Amino acid sequence: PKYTIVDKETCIACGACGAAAPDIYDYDEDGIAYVTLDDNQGIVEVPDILIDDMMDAFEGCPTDSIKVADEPFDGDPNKFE
Ligand code: SF4
Repeated sequence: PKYTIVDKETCIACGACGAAAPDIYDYDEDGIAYVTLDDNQGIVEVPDILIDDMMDAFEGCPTDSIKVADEPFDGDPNKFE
């Protein structure tokens, strides 16, 4: 299974991830990216049909703020860092 989350401290709100994977990433009230699947908690398995879009967003994030793992983040974008 794959999980994903945005590090809100490092996101620079550059527009890339919503363009790459709009069914995974959008922008909060402040304009900062977040994962819509689970409100940035890193607890909903990414649907099969969205995995390729996830990969595009992951590689295309300039600050490496988008995280991907085989394990839930449960609210901590830095669980694996
Ligand atoms: S691609 Fe990365 S830095 Fe740009 S808005 Fe998305 S999470 Fe933030």
